[PDB]
Amino acid sequence: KVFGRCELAAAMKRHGLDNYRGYSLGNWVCAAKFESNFNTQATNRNTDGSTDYGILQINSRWWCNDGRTPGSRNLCNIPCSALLSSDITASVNCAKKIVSDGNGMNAWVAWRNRCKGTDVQAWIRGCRL
Repeated sequence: KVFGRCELAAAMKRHGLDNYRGYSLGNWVCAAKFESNFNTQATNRNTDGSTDYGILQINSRWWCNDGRTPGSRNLCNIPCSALLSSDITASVNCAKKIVSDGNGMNAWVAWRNRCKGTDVQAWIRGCRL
């Protein structure tokens, strides 16, 4: 599924991401835009054999198990395919564990590179939340 900006903002809010661990809703919508461009089915292979999955591009080396990644830790305890669902629940539950890991949202390079320090509130303006 390709989410529209406001539709995603609404869904992440309902799933409790607004201000979770100190990050306002806009950070999350911004990270999804530059990570996957709002697509639940995006995937990306890396040089180390891992793959990034779904709307928040969660990596198979530390977080989910895809059965083909050397060094897998599966810290969210979930199959990587559950993160490609049109329902963002599994991705949100795992994102919550990743951000509690001590490095906040720096876990997402696109957030780091394109959202951190900008007016992330731009991402939720115009939406009826």
